Amino acid sequence: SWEVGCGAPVPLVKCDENSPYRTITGDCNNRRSPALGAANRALARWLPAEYEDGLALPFGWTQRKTRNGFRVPLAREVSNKIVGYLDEDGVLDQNRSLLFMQWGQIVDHDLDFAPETELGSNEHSKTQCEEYCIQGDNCFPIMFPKNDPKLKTQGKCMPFFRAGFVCPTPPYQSLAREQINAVTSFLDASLVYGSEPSLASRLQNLSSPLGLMAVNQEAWDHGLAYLPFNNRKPSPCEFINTTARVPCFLAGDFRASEQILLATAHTLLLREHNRLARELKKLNPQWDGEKLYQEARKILGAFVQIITFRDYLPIVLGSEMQKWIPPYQGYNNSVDPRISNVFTFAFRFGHMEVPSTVSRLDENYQPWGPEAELPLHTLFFNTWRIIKDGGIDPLVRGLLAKKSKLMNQDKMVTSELRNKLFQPTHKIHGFDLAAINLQRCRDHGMPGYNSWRGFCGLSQPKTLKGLQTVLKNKILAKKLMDLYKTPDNIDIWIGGNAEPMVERGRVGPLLACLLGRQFQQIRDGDRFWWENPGVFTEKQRDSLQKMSFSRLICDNTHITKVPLHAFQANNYPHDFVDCSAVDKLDLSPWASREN
Ligand code: HEM
Ligand SMILES: *[C@@H]1O[C@H](CO)[C@@H](O[C@@H]2O[C@H](CO)[C@@H](O[C@H]3O[C@H](CO)[C@@H](O)[C@H](O)[C@@H]3O)[C@H](O)[C@H]2NC(C)=O)[C@H](O)[C@H]1NC(C)=O
Ligand SMILES: *[C@@H]1O[C@H](CO)[C@@H](O[C@@H]2O[C@H](CO)[C@@H](O[C@H]3O[C@H](CO)[C@@H](O)[C@H](O)[C@@H]3O)[C@H](O)[C@H]2NC(C)=O)[C@H](O)[C@H]1NC(C)=O
Ligand SMILES: *[C@@H]1O[C@H](CO)[C@@H](O[C@@H]2O[C@H](CO)[C@@H](O)[C@H](O)[C@H]2NC(C)=O)[C@H](O)[C@H]1NC(C)=O
Ligand SMILES: *[C@@H]1O[C@H](CO)[C@@H](O[C@@H]2O[C@H](CO)[C@@H](O)[C@H](O)[C@H]2NC(C)=O)[C@H](O)[C@H]1NC(C)=O
Ligand SMILES: [Ca+2]
Repeated sequence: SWEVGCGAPVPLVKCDENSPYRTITGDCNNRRSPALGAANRALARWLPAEYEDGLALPFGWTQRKTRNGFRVPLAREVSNKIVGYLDEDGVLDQNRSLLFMQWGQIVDHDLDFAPETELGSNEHSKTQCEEYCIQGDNCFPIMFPKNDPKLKTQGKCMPFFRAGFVCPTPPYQSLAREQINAVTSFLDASLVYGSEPSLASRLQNLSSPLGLMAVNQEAWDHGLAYLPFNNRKPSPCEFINTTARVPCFLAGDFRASEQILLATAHTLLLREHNRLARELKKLNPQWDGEKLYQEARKILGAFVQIITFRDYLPIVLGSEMQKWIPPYQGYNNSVDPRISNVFTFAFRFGHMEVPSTVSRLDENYQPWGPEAELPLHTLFFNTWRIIKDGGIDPLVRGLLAKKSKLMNQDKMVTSELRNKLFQPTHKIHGFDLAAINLQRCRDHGMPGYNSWRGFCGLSQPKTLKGLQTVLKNKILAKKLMDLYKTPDNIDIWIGGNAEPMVERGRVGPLLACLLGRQFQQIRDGDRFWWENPGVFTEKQRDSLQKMSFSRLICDNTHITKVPLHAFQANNYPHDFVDCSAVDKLDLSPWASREN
């Protein structure tokens, strides 16, 4: 017995079989088991879920049931006590560009999404939850602690709605609650093309057979493209400045306009597609609307994979890279490519990497104008700033010249995300990403810190002093222990991120294991991995290794000076070489001789 069946509410179709192109939904990747890795199926479970009532109610819900004989602390008090700080000076990561943070978020959005539950295209629950903090059904309010300033000016709580879950929607039972992943598990650039057939089509330029992706028709950027605007009303990017009224952008992933430096990357990517498609059409003039589309689309997914495995992972895992992700050896059809529920929390380490301001630089990399640097919190759902204040360039240069925040145990998440986050549904810039992350662990039913330590074959501290040694911090260890009473109860997000960093890495032992594990699996489990023999020819592969994030900027914006290594901290102008000195992608191996 297994319950095996539940293959209900999800998009299904026919396996094109032998087709050299991925499906949009990720179906048909694994032949013997066609729905592994597909958008709209449950997050995988590496360990059984731990819910309050065994089946679905999160810990903290019933105000009188303990977890291990103890009351779990309030998300927001774990925030106020451990995650907060006030001094931004000293905080910058001395050897990582602001693009280090930015790439983690693009990869993240390619791999996982647990959407909120709706049940109201009008309903008093999307307002009985915000107005009265009444816990009930999918309303699971983040209550304020006594002494939280936010009591004085905001209300009794921050509203929060539980995540969606497989099988039906309505009030549900039987099995443990399993959250949905609305995105494909494969590094396949789903964030650019969509994970659904319908959204995928809307995105395309289908008025002409050049296989181009739709581009905004209302605004231009020095004759270079922007993403289309969204039909969607109401529109939070609009609500952010009623005078400007500039809507959010339409991309293959819905979160694209969360912040300005993420809308920027989306737009460098769309631009890469269209570029690829024109170039390809020149070489092979008989190719197709569809054929141009898929071929450019296959080059792009190779891109996201190569920069990810070659440039970004080696510097997150550090010395632990070799031990979790060994060198590639071929597609293994038994490896399970599905993104695990815990990964979507482990991958939240990047939160502690976001700094507090965003800069715009002019052509010599000098402060563009008088209001160059801005508080991150005015940039949530802000598109009016790209469109009406210089477009993309001034904002890509800041990504190469400025630095990510460094995780630090006494400074974890800047207040910009911690006190001032705009959620695209509600009205204020007053949410807290840290508390939300914690409340979210609980909703998704996560095993505690020791469970995962156990999982990764690392010691499990049971006492103050043990916790002190693992964390190599006396004080942090003391706060955690005062809020939680036992390490067994420490939520994985805050435990994972509290560990000191492995050598040359930017996460700890627990985090290197869960990430390292996930990445090995999605590479080993992907029939379309770029080095998978028979997916690109040997000469195409040789061409694809020369790609770099720098080139991408050269070919797609008017920046003429860039770093060679783009994730490392780089000083202008010593570290900046001219575009000409940067290897170009040689598209000639994609030539198709008819006779
Ligand atoms: C604003 C937000 C960011 C930048 C200023 C930001 C950044 C990151 C980075 C750098 C990540 C990894 C390197 C990363 C991972 C994931 N985040 Fe994201 N994030 C901002 C805002 C949010 C919000 C709001 C959420 C949702 C919180 C919730 O639980 O409802 C959020 C989530 C995630 C996430 C989980 C995705 C999923 O599977 O649902 C990451 C892996 N971020 N962020
Ligand atoms: C800032 O971080 C840089 C990130 O890698 C680092 O430079 C890199 O140092 C590592 C070893 O710590 C080396 O790893 C490389 O080894 C050779 C390149 O010579 C390659 O064959 C490997 O695949 C791998 O890339 C490199 O020597 C170097 N890598 C790069 C990309 O240049 C700097 O040392 C850091 N700066 C400081 C002072 O901390
Ligand atoms: C709402 O969005 C508006 C932009 O679409 C923005 O107003 C704009 O911003 C500044 C003023 O702060 C102006 O920039 C400069 O414009 C002219 C040059 O042509 C100068 O002479 C001015 O002195 C000024 O420095 C924009 O022109 C201005 N535009 C309009 C129509 O008001 C608002 O700032 C946004 N408000 C919020 C709350 O974010
Ligand atoms: C779809 O593609 C066509 C072909 O590129 C676009 O039409 C061109 O767009 C630009 C900007 O308006 C102009 O040079 C011409 O108006 C068009 N040129 C040709 C060859 O006709 C069209 O804008 C694209 N549509 C969308 C929605 O992005
Ligand atoms: C592909 O990976 C699978 C999945 O882990 C491997 O299957 C294992 O086979 C080994 C022998 O090498 C056994 O020790 C394990 O108990 C098996 N585990 C599972 C989960 O099946 C397998 O090693 C790999 N196959 C190839 C040819 O690389
Ligand atoms: Ca994907």
